[PDB]
Amino acid sequence: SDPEYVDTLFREQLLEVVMEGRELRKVAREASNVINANTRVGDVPI
Amino acid sequence: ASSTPQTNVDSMGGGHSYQFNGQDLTFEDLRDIKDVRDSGGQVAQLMDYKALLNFGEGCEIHVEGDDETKQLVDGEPMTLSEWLEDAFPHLDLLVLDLGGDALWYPYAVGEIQETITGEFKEALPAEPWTLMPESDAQGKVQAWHQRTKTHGGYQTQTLPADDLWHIVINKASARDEVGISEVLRNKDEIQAFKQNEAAINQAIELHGFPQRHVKVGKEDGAPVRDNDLRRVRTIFDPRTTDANTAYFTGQDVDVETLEAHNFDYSAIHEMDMRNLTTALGLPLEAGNVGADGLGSGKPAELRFALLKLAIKANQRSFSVQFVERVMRPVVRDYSPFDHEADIRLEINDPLEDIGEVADLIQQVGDYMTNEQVAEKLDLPAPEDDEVADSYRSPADMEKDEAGV
Amino acid sequence: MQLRRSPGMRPMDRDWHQERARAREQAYSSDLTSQFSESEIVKYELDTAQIDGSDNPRTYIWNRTIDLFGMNGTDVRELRNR
Ligand SMILES: [Mg+2]
Ligand SMILES: [Mg+2]
Repeated sequence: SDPEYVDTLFREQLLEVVMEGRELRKVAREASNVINANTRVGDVPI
Repeated sequence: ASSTPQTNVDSMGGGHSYQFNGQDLTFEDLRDIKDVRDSGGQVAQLMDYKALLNFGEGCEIHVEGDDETKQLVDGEPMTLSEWLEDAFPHLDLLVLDLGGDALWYPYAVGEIQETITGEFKEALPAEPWTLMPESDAQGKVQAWHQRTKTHGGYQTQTLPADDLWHIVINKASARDEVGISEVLRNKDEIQAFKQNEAAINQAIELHGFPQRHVKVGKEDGAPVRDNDLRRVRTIFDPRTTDANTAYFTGQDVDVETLEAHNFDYSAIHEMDMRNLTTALGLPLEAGNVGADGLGSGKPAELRFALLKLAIKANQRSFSVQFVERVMRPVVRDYSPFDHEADIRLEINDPLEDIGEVADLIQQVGDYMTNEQVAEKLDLPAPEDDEVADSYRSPADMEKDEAGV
Repeated sequence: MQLRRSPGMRPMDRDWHQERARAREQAYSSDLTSQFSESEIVKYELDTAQIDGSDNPRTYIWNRTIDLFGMNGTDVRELRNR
């Protein structure tokens, strides 16, 4: 690494954050029966 | 006279911010100190050395008339010193943490905590950059305002001065109970050091090393364009050149050199380190820089005396407040002993030479009780009071008793 | 794939911030063509920086020809009534 700009003390530095985008709701692992399969194809008997 | 102060003090107004709290500094200034501490490099290390000199050698608890305090605490005898040593078992660590914090920040600050059963647990330090005091017109702290990071952003709360305690090493005046950050006080000196260090580092990159300058074409001759230079660049490329590469050319190619352009970066480094160490009150020798002439004789005696004096002043300032505002309340509230007893907390001298003390004991031991010798030598006093209190050596008393 | 010059990456480049800060500090007007290279205007998206000379300290520092009173080098935005 070789940064072109140094950072000074007492937070006189550049504003150094990123604002997040929209985040979607994640539930499928909780809201369904999860099978951790041994094979990429397979069968559930009914 | 009078039972209350009748002189006023410079006070509040929030340094002329608004919705007034603290005195002349904010949670942002506190977090600026936090960054100088956590950001590492030479500045952080120097202030860490300052903490280690003032507080790193550990402590000893004293009580005057400790023998008079002998009491059954839980069907078992203790003195007040013995109770305090059991109440504060890891005091060497706590002293270094609080003392270090009180050099960085305006104050060290913390709680007293109890076991579930309601006996004393510990004095618990709080994160000093999270807390600021609210004070009344007499200058004393009445409440503490806190804010802290959480997953949901900042959380804020206010606490009474009743159950917190705090310690200030760097007072503005003897009546100041808010204190000064030595880091904010020296902000310009610290920033000047950082700027000059960055300047030297970049100057070494540009000027500390030679660079190859190939000039192409005859002077006042045919011009050479960028695409033409790209073919020449391919030949003299430092990527593919090696130490003993040799070059063959026509007369109209010149391998010039930008020489390394001498400047005394060592002298600028020594100047920077002198400025910073003097500003932080450290000796220059702490910065891995040595001055000429100052390393010997009375010039050394003076600077190392000044350092030891500064340490003793910080140590006593800390010791007095720790006894008065942490120990005495704990003795009062959780101990069967008298809280008005003459408790003391000495903090060890970091630059004491036991080889020098040994010479002193040989020269003038004839005037010291065995307890005084054991204290200077940093050992337990003898288990038998008559030999502890006597002046001649315990080994000399033993070899004489062996003659009886 | 993204490169440091690619349009969606510019806000992550420290240098894009630092050079836009420079451009605001060195300008005297919103007239970029006079004051900067075509390369700088493109590389740093200077059309979108609020360049107008209001952030240049020399807009506010006094620089009179004759200086009997030590007035030169004073900055109006540092006075009592500013
Ligand atoms: Mg199948
Ligand atoms: Mg021609």
